Amino acid sequence: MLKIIIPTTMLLPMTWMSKHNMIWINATVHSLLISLISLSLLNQLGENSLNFSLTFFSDSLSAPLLVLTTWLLPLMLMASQSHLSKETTTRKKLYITMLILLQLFLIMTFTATELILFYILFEATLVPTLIIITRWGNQTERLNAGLYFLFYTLAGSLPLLVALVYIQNTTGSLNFLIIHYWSHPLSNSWSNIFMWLACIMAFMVKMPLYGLHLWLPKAHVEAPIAGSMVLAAVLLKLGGYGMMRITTILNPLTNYMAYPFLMLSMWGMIMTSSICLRQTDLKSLIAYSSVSHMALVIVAIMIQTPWSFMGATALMIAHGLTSSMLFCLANTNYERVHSRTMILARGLQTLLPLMATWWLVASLTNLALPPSINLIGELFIITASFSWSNITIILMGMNMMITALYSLYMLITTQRGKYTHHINNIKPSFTRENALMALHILPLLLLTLNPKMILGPLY
Amino acid sequence: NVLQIVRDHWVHILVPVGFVFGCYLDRRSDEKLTAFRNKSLLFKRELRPNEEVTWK
Amino acid sequence: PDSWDKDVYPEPPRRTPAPAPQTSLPNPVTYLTKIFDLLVDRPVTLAREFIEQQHAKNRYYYYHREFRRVPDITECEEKDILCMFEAEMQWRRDYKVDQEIVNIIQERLKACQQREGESYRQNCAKELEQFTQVSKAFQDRYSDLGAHYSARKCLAKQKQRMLAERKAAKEAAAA
Amino acid sequence: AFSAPAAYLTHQQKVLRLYKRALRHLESWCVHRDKYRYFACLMRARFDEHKNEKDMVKATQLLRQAEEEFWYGQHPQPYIFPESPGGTSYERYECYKVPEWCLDDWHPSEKAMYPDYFAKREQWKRLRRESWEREVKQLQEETPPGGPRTEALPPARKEGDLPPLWWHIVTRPRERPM
Amino acid sequence: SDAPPLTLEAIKDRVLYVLKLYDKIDPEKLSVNSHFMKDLGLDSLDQVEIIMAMEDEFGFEIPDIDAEKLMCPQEIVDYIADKKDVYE
Amino acid sequence: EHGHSKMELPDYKQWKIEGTPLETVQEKLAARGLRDPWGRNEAWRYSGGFANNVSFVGALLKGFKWGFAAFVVAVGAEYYLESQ
Amino acid sequence: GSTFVAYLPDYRMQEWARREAERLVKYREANGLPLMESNCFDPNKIQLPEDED
Amino acid sequence: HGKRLFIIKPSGFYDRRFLKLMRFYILLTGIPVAIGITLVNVFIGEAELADIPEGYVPEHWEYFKHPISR
Ligand SMILES: CCCCCCCCCCCCCCCCC[C@@H](O)O[C@H](CO[C@H](O)CCCCCCCCCCCCCCC)COP(=O)(O)OCC[N+](C)(C)C
Ligand SMILES: CCCCCCCCCCCCCCCCC[C@@H](O)O[C@H](CO[C@H](O)CCCCCCCCCCCCCCC)COP(=O)(O)OCC[N+](C)(C)C
Ligand SMILES: CCCCCCCC/C=C\CCCCCCCC(=O)O[C@H](COC(=O)CCCCCCC/C=C/CCCCCCCC)COP(=O)(O)OCCN
Ligand SMILES: CCCCCCCCCCCC(=O)SCCNC(=O)CCNC(=O)[C@H](O)C(C)(C)COP(=O)(O)O
Repeated sequence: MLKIIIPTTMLLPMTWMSKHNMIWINATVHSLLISLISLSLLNQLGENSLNFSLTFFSDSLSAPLLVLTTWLLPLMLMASQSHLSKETTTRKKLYITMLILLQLFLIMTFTATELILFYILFEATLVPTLIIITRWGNQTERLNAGLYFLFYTLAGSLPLLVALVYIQNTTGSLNFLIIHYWSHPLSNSWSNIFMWLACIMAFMVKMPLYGLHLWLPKAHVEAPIAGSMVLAAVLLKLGGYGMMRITTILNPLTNYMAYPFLMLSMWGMIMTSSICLRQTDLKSLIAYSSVSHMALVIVAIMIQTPWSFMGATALMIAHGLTSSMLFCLANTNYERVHSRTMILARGLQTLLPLMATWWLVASLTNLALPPSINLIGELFIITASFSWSNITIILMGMNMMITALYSLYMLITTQRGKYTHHINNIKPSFTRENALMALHILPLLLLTLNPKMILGPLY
Repeated sequence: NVLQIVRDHWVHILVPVGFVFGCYLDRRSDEKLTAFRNKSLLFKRELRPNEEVTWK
Repeated sequence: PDSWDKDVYPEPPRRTPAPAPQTSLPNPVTYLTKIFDLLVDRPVTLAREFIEQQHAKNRYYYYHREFRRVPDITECEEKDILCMFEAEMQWRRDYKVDQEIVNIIQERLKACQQREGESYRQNCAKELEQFTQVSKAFQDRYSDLGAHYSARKCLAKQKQRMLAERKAAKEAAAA
Repeated sequence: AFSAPAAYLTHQQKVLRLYKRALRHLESWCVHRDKYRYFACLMRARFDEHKNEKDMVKATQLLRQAEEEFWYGQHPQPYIFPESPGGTSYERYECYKVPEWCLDDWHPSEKAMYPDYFAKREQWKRLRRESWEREVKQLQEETPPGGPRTEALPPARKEGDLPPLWWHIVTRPRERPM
Repeated sequence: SDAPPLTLEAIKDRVLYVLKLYDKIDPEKLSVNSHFMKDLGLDSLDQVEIIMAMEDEFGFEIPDIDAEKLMCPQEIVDYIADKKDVYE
Repeated sequence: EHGHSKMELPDYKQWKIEGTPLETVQEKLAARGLRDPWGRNEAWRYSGGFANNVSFVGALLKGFKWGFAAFVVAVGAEYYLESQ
Repeated sequence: GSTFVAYLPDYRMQEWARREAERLVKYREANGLPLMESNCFDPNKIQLPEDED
Repeated sequence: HGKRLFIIKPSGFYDRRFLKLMRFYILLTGIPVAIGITLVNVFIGEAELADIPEGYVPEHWEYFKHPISR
């Protein structure tokens, strides 16, 4: 695994020893090459895992997340090139350093054979994101947003640490392989109930769970474009990955303890999809859509059936790509209009036709149009839920209908109708933005050809 | 021009070097996990006449 | 074709009727399929002959991997991690092979349904019975392990099932 | 559409609007032209019998019973001209309307085609640049203190002046740009 | 479509045609600049009827606010030309 | 290529109320003391090729004559051929 | 990278499992064995606890 | 009829340029890949399943059929 970690570390001295006007080119080229190298982790086994060493191991759940993490950095650099133009070389190098450190921590987090090492890196990712949000955000609310994004996380994560060390004091190890092979049932006890809660709540808060989702709209709205991209694409999936790893020690207590979270997610997906219908801000609408999709992923993980896990993996990958694309489109509009109010700039199809095509395809993938991987994950989760209980179909279908409604509402409001007359600074789309949009969308339509790459270890 | 563009493009070589160093370190770490090489019940194999180790 | 075993994937002897033209009017199907043959099948056949000779010039082989049998999870001590690893890998391989067996039987059933046409309800009882038996066995083995399944959970399920069977048999004997 | 609206509609304007609406809806009811002409002459007669009423209270009690009767018998599916706000081709060609400022973003290779058009466009832009400076002063001096009371604009007063705020009325895209 | 690009001459001729087919006006005294209220002695009901005839003959609707201040055939022609963007 | 033929309007004196339903409309209007002023504006709808109308059943039976003739010729020829 | 992913070798052993199932089904059909067994492990090598209830 | 009018529309230069660039680069790498793939399939062919000879242990890459996969 060092053949990916070491180049990502070398990205830092290369960035800091670069010319003042070569940082973006060098960073983009070498991050793309690192993505290409990481692409060879996809050759997974039907047996246990790719156990590289005592410290790092790869799995067909970890490999798609690793590849998406490596692929996201070049897109983040391309998106950040525009709004950082008027800023000094040292500060741009610091921004690229924060992005590189975030990638390094995420890469080490997804392999992380140890649960304490996983926790340490899973919490180390917090610092670069907070600095990016509270340093290079625009509005005055960013500081407040950062505070939320901080404390919520720690409010969930501090009990987990205690639980973790407690387990190693009883089991003797926190290695995931030993934990899986030596797993034992949890008796229905108050102590075991609180151990279950301490294990679950940390990952629940970062999905986020419906009741615990307040930090996400603030953090995603006030963050710069690279921050929003990394928050929606990779950082939300840490909770799902952690739950998928940790639910192996929580059986059979998950059967009883899953009910409040299942109800919260099943009702909150409807609530947040309905919230999307009445939203005056593009970024907030995209954030609430992310909350709905992650609610579906929470349901899938809580059901803990093979089809549930496959659907959850597919949906995590598809949502990451789609939400990053949607945020990039919103930012392309914002850098022209500087308002971030959906109703202000209207009828952009007549002025930006190719960008309108990008908007249409992004809305189509968000709408879960078959045979996209978005719908593959959606349908697998829905079928698993139907087997779990036939009444889930009402909530699932209502969520599908509202999702289509708000996706097409977002498309029609911004692209169709009549152009706003007083806005005359809508310049033609740059090659950088179109390239960014294509680099988001072609991986999705190309992954629909080989779904088993993103269906997880239970395929 | 040689000795001139090197002073301007020296940084580019670093990422590739890291990839090679990581591969070397991965192999070196592999060399410390040979306690069961050619000893698993599934792959107990009798060595070829001109073979030292089943895998490296 | 020899590319697959006829016994694993059986087919009926494929009886076909003979043309019995009761009128002298030329049916366009015959002439049209002859011109299709001339304009399509021969060039494709010749291209295949070219490709097959080129393949025959370079002949090399690949092998199907053989896996030895190892002790299963029952012959494993309660904390002996190495034997548990061996048994778990063997159990996962067996699970995959069982899935493929069910796939083969389902393919048989689908082929029967399409082939027998309007009388599939009677002329596919054999495949339905085979699929029912295989489905029952597969369900008894792997129905409810859920995600995070293992050989230990399958063994516990089997032990519970056969304890229930022993209790039922003892109740029947002492009835 | 073009004319600026007033603060209120006078009684005569209300009566004339009711006359037009009732005639159009009667045409919707009376499909054939001869039947429509007969009933429209009757309708005009029924308007005319109270043309000379001097009592404003009487005239306002009238037109009210009349609009109530209209709402009762108003043909819930009246005929609409296709381009009218309820027609079947109302805003059909708005997607083809492109603003004129977009031409400023054209590539020089695009402006190499159509050189005469862009030369005339440059002339128009220069005219706008000078006329605007004249227009601001003229509007400032002509507006009453405390702000405008009606959104009606004055014409040009001198020889070389252009009507104030003329650019976006003169440079409309077209009724059917494509 | 295949609709001819109508000109000012056609609009003027068609407006005068519709007006001469209104029998409350004698055609020989009609002129392009003749006022409806005073030069021809027509009531405002006659004026709104004339507007309706123009609408039905040109296939589009004139709004009440614009229609109620069209008192000459020439300015009716001008309004139609401005609405339809006629060159000559 | 478009329709540029310099179309000239017909004479306005050509249109009359006489011989149209507008005539009986004017008659019934005069029975109560009113007149139709826009009658001649609509005379062109009853004047030229629009003067003659066809019934609904007549519209349905658009080609019954020559089709019926073809039918009778065909049936007679078939009767002559099969009687052999 | 897409071409590389397309031509990745079968380390998941899909065709291997298919061939194993094919030969196993051929063997059991030939010998009249009841295809899949309901027991995953042999019962002779499991020691149940005697109840004596 | 010389009544040709100017059509006001946004610049299509940049969209066409981006599409041409993306098509050029994707083809620049994909055409050699397609030609090579076809050439490999046509002349190299594919491995045929065979029984393992006695006393011979195959390499790990000899258990695969497609030459590119091997
Ligand atoms: C502009 C108008 C159109 C012009 C173009 C016309 C041509 C259109 C044709 C292309 C689309 C039509 C669909 C037809 C597909 C043909 C190719 C397909 O069949 O090959 C696929 C093969 O492709 C791959 O399966 C999918 C590509 C994998 C995508 C990887 C993403 C690239 C990395 C980018 C970074 C990652 C970001 C996202 C993180 C998760 C599936 O093949 P498969 O039967 O299965 O096995 C391959 C061959 N074997 C048998 C030898 C093994
Ligand atoms: C706010 C946004 C979302 C945040 C996250 C919300 C999710 C948290 C929900 C917690 C999951 C369940 C907690 C406890 C479940 C135990 C089962 C219980 O509900 O049922 C009865 C439990 O009975 C009563 O609940 C006893 C406890 C009563 C006191 C609880 C307070 C009630 C409301 C508090 C909710 C506030 C939550 C937030 C706190 C800050 C059954 O009684 P009994 O069969 O005999 O005992 C079963 C337990 N045994 C077997 C271990 C002994
Ligand atoms: C987003 C903000 C959420 C904030 C955190 C939410 C998670 C809360 C989970 C509990 C926190 C601490 C739990 C302890 C960690 C696990 C350790 C464990 O399981 O050991 C238990 C110990 O169990 C406890 O001590 C639990 C005591 C909890 C005290 C703190 C209560 C916090 C609030 C309680 C109400 C809310 C609970 C769920 C809230 C969910 C989040 C909203 C048994 O060990 P022993 O006692 O040594 O062995 C038994 C024989 N003696
Ligand atoms: C078929 C659909 C339903 C139809 C039902 C509707 C029933 C409507 C009938 C009601 C009768 C009335 O007129 S309601 C009576 C309203 N009041 C008056 O008429 C008082 C003075 N009249 C005016 O001022 C007019 O404008 C006039 C002088 C005519 C022109 O003026 P010009 O000189 O400035 O054109």
